[PDB]
Amino acid sequence: KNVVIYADGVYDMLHLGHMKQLEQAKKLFENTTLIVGVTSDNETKLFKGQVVQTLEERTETLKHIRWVDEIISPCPWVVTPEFLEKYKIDYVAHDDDIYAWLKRAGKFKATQRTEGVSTTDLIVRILKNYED
Amino acid sequence: KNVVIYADGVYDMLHLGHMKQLEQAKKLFENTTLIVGVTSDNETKLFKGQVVQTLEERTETLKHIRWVDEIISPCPWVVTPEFLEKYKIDYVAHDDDIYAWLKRAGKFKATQRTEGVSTTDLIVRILKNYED
Repeated sequence: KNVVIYADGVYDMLHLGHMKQLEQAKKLFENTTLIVGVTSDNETKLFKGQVVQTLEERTETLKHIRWVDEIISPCPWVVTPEFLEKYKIDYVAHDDDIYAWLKRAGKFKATQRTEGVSTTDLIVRILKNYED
Repeated sequence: KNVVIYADGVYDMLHLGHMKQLEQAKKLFENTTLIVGVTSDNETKLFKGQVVQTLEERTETLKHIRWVDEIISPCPWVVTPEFLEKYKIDYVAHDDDIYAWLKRAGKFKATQRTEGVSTTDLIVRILKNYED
């Protein structure tokens, strides 16, 4: 009855938006194991952009999140069919191309982001108290 | 066999230091219920200092932390003996006066902070990439 969900990301400077996302994947089914993949420093900087925390910092934080059952850190950047078989992964969970092959196979479950709850956005708020 | 631990705080802009603290209180004994008290906006601003997030924002985040069993939000600012009886609290967990009465009663368990892992400190890091 148990379903293995896989969600990867940079998880840089984790915030309420990341957590609602992980909650969502976790509760995709009654009985799940959530595996989270944490992208590597060099690959994030190389393909995405600057990263603020190290793999170790981003990985030690995830460990405290209720919804997170297992962590793969670092995780590969691109998900392959072998990766799925190797880890017995039933669904990949991600926001919504590079995921078409997963949707063709019935193996893609979309999750949604939540605008606003971002760390960055809070520095702003700290700053209004000294608006010119 | 189960022990009720109570830890309160502002929990403003939650970081790895808050989480290791909550982990610590939670694992004070084999069988615990961790109750967390989240201080109110006006009382924090009034006694401590500026707070960045609202009670609601600080409270919705705690809800995603593995170690957190129950939340009292808002919680009173000063812990009283009645509060303990009302909630059947066995130990108050806090870093290390206003807690002497608790230590006299065997009811105070100290927890430690972790310097460095602070949000603030990370804005700094983001800023070195543009050092003059």
